[PDB]
Amino acid sequence: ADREKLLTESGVYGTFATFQMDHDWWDLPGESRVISVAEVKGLVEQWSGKILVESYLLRGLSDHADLMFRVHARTLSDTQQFLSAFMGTRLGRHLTSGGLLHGVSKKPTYVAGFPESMKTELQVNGESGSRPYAIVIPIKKDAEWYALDQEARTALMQEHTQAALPYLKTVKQKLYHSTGLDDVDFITYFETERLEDFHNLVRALQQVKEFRHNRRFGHPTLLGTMSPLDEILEKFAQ
Amino acid sequence: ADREKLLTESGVYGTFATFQMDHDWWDLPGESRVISVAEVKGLVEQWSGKILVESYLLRGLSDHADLMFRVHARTLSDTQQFLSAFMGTRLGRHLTSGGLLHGVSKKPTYVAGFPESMKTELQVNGESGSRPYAIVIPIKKDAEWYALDQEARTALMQEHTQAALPYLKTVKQKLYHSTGLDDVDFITYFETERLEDFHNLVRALQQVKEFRHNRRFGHPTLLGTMSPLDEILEKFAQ
Amino acid sequence: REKLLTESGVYGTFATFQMDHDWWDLPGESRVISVAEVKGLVEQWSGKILVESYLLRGLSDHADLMFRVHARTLSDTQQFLSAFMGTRLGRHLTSGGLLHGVSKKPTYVAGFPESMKTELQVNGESGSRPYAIVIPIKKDAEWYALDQEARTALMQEHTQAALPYLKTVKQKLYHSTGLDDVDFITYFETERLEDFHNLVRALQQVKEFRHNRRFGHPTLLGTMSPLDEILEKFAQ
Amino acid sequence: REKLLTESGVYGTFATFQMDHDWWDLPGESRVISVAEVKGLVEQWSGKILVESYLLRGLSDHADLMFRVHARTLSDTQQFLSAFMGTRLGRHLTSGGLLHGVSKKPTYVAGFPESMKTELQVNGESGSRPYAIVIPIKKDAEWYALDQEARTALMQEHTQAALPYLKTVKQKLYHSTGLDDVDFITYFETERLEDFHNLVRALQQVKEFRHNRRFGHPTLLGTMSPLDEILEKFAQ
Amino acid sequence: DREKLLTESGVYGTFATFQMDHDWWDLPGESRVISVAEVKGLVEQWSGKILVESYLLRGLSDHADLMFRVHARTLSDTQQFLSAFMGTRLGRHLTSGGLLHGVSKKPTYVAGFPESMKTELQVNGESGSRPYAIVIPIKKDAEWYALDQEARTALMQEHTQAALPYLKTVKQKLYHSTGLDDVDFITYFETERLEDFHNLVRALQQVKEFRHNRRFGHPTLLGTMSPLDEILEKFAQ
Ligand code: HEM
Ligand code: HEM
Ligand code: HEM
Ligand code: HEM
Ligand code: HEM
Repeated sequence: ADREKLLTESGVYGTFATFQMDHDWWDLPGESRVISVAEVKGLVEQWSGKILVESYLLRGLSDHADLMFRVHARTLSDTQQFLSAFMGTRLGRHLTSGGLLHGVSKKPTYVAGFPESMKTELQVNGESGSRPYAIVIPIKKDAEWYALDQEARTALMQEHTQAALPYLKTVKQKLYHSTGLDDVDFITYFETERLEDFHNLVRALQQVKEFRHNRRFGHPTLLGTMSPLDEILEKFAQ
Repeated sequence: ADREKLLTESGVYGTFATFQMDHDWWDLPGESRVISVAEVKGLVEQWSGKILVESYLLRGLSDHADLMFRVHARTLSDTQQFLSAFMGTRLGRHLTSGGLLHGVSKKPTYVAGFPESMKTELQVNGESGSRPYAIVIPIKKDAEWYALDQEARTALMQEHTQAALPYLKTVKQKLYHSTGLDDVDFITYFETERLEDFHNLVRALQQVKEFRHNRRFGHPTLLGTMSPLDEILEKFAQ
Repeated sequence: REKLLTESGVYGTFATFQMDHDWWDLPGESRVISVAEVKGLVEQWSGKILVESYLLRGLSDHADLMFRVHARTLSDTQQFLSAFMGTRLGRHLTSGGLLHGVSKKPTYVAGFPESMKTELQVNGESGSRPYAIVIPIKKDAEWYALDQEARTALMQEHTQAALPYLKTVKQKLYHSTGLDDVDFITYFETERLEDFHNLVRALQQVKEFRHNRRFGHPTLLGTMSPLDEILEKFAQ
Repeated sequence: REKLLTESGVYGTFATFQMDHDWWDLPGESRVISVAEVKGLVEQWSGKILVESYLLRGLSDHADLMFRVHARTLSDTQQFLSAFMGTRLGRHLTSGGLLHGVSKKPTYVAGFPESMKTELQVNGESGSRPYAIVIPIKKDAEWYALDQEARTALMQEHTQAALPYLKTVKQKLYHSTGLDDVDFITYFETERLEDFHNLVRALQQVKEFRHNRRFGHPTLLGTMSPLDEILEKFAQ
Repeated sequence: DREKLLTESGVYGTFATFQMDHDWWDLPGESRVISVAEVKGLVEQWSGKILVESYLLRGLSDHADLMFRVHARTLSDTQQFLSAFMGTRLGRHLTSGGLLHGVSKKPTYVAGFPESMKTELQVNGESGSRPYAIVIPIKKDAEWYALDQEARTALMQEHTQAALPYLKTVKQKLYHSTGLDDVDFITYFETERLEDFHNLVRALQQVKEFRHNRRFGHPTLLGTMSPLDEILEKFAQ
């Protein structure tokens, strides 16, 4: 019910955690693993009041990673507890952590200075689909970007928004402000049924003048499929 | 029969996976190894209906690698399943991944604006030989490249193509558009019986003005021999 | 404790550790005895150094524990850290970070206008169990070429944009050149991260930010809880 | 053999290996049997390739042994190297870098003065068990942008600075572009490392050096000796 | 003699760092104490051709426990010693963590300095017991080597000028390392007061030479100087 209270509202932290599965996990008998999966489900369900957790299968799409959590929380302290709890699970004890990025979502900064025609197009909701592809791209702006005045950056971001608009219907997007919580300024999240559209989306943004201000683009670029936690861990049950 | 329908048609994703074999693999008794090899062979044959898998021996040609998969599929979802099954396999659980790159094939962008004399020579298929050397080079363009207009880049790529033409008869080439699926913009793939030609090919392309725009060239530069999957896995028995 | 967190000439070390998998393969009572060994080690050193504990687990990747050790002589800090890694607990820890930084009298403060000076004597965030952020910084070559005046001016614009955060963000600077691969170690306590997030974005606008060659890497983030509260979470 | 160390069209492969900890857990007798397997494999391949060995243990970090393998085709080098790492000894070896480079007939020497051409025909240093250095090199985009005359002139300046070291430093160059991540592989033999050192700083003065985008990384240093004596030293 | 390696030129200097495995603590204490005794002798057995000094980097430098500063007239001898050491039972529980060689030479630019500066330079420095020790590798940019002998000489005089007030509290040593590894220089320092050593470096960050340092540190090795036995004693129980 309060699902969207975290996915859209501001002041909401957003955390990306990646995990890789150890070798010993398959030494466990199939029965012992199926049980282990249930412990996680409950931990998530027990935490379903304070946070929100969505899972993605990165195995075979992203290098050196199997599982990613997108955890929403009113405070990062709560996410700290959950991740510690998750890694304390018998399943989690057979997981080696592989990267962690936090980012708080905020109300738009440059959109207000856009054309009223452009503002409208942005209210085109996007792509709402079941089990879509998911992409995560961290970004760091160069010192030059921050030196610019508010009007200049606003105009640059209008050029940014303009090139992306014809992909709004097929590519969902969300932005996390990450500066000061790690080594990145932004975390970008995307959902798509057609990866070819998302690709064309990116080269289209390679055309704008904004791209040259990106000191860091990707590294790592997390690609994966979106699916309920049960089916992912089920694939780990064999 | 259904084979060439993927290697030439557009919309076909192409995935490159590299693996290295652990030390613990040789601690395993031979009997355990022969079964592990057998588990892999059938699984590949089991997946021969939805995708295409070719194997390459990087052992002794590429550092920290023994095996490379060139997997073609209309959807990355299928490739994700295959790779996940493969790395869960008893052989695969003794494999460490060493890079993973996706790239969708596309309809040529600059060829249409070429001289008709150049277009024709490009339609020359190339040299078809058995068990050739294979090189894979990922490439990332600098921010300047994407800033240029359609005419400048086109002229640059004609200068590119021009230097490459005398190698068409001895070097097969194919290009995958990779931006947004990982940390690279392109994936280049080559087959040749003559490595000395491939070398001369590259320095010839080092002279052109396009080359200076490659922020990343190689890293890693994958070299290997092309051969059936059985023969590679055969070497891990004994 | 005030002698070490305030005075100059007091070194500050930042040790980061991550726990092994096979630590959880150890029987539950062994972890208890292990934890009990560490407290006695810190206690025997309390008369020479000051050890503060942090919990990076679930906030800072490839990290579980962080120490902030203060000592007027770095030798004392060396004996301790080798001993901690010698302890049964420490033999199951892969250290992944170690930064030293001495404290010194302010360089560019006296040059500042005294309106700003008085605002720097203003208390600051006095919180309990707050978030903690450690950022290492390396200046470029151009920075050190600039004369004192040109640099003192740049730190004025620096101190300026930071003033609205002084009450919600605690700060401490460690001079770290020639002890590791960074020039400065910045340490911050705060109950509000969005506040601290603002402080950085605000500081990104000054021209002094241009002269930061290495910014972050790694950017450590965790909660500042007492030692026992972190070690009790380990035995389970 | 000498038809391979000098003729053009000859591929040259550099393989580095590090010895595991588990190898020394093995009793001495178990190793000697393993050593014997390698000797035969080399002799079995002595028809299609040529193999020279180097002791990097204690001179280059994270390395004990290096192979310099000459062959007209890399496939043969591939078979040998794949077989070698399958050897009982090779199953206790972790691979540590691999660089190929085909030898070709000189490009710029022809445009040199005959006074310089002659001095280059001075064979070099022939010594027993000399030091050996291997340096991979990548040229910047600017170098390849130059037309044929400047590079020719630049390499004449290169050759000029190197001449007083010909009698004490043997050298050979491999064209490596397209087979890995480097453009060239340089190989040197010298009884006097101090000579080789003075040689390198002498070449740091020329205008060519600035066009070297990548210089070394890794820089392989080692001693040259028969394969038997190296492997024997890995015994007991 | 004893002194022929710490001052003379043509003497190679090698820096080897090692980290201690986890399996080392699986061994019973006495078995380790014996291993310590084995190492002591190997050093003394080699005490004729080379010189070995040891440093504790455990808890001061990341990912390192022990460092050797080995001086030898030939690198071949140092190669043998390290191979024996890493083959030693203690050494089989050691993982190597970086290796840099550098030959000491007679000064290149000092001759062109004022004798007022030369005199102050003849002050050897501070000889103290168990001082801190710092190792900083350095690589100069291509621009530096493009400069003529006079400019570089003047730049190095500016370097020397800034360092002088630290001569009495900071010992300095320079190794010419180009061609033996991936660095051009290796710098070694001893001081009882690290606070002095810090001020020394930012003072040297002001000069125009510093911008020519393509690589400065990476890694920057810090540690304590002490006899090999007392260091190894800590690796026993
Ligand atoms: C349909 C796709 C997209 C749309 C509609 C879009 C639109 C926008 C808009 C309106 C903003 C302003 C938000 C604000 O006021 O702070 C923004 C910010 C941003 N976007 Fe996107 N964008 C899209 C795709 C992308 C992609 C593909 C990337 C990176 C791979 C990206 C990275 C960023 C970053 C880093 C910012 C913050 C810029 C800054 O404030 O410095 N966006 N985008
Ligand atoms: C050997 C024969 C080769 C031929 C016939 C050839 C031809 C071409 C042609 C016609 C294009 C235009 C693509 C389009 O129109 O959309 C192209 C693109 C490209 N080629 Fe090649 N090429 C060859 C070798 C190579 C090599 C050796 C490399 C790199 C080592 C390379 C790297 C690339 C890259 C990165 C592009 C992407 C163009 C872009 O950035 O937009 N090619 N090639
Ligand atoms: C409430 C927040 C902050 C306050 C009140 C503050 C204030 C100051 C002041 C007054 C100085 C001058 C030191 C002196 O005179 O010796 C200084 C130095 C410095 N600060 Fe901050 N600052 C704040 C936040 C930050 C942050 C967030 C960072 C980095 C992410 C930072 C990095 C530095 C650095 C690198 C220096 C020394 C630069 C140099 O000497 O070259 N500060 N700060
Ligand atoms: C006694 C010492 C040396 C001699 C006699 C020597 C001589 C030569 C000559 C004559 C050439 C040009 C041959 C041709 O392509 O026609 C050459 C090429 C080259 N040398 Fe050396 N050289 C010496 C030292 C070095 C060293 C120390 C290095 C690097 C560490 C080096 C790196 C190279 C490279 C990268 C090229 C080819 C560059 C290009 O073709 O773009 N050389 N050498
Ligand atoms: C502490 C007292 C120091 C003194 C008295 C001193 C003095 C000198 C002198 C006289 C030379 C000339 C060498 C020659 O003639 O060949 C020299 C070279 C050099 N020193 Fe120092 N120095 C000191 C500290 C340092 C420090 C702290 C560093 C680096 C962190 C350093 C790095 C270097 C380098 C890289 C060179 C060789 C530069 C080149 O030839 O390109 N020195 N030093």
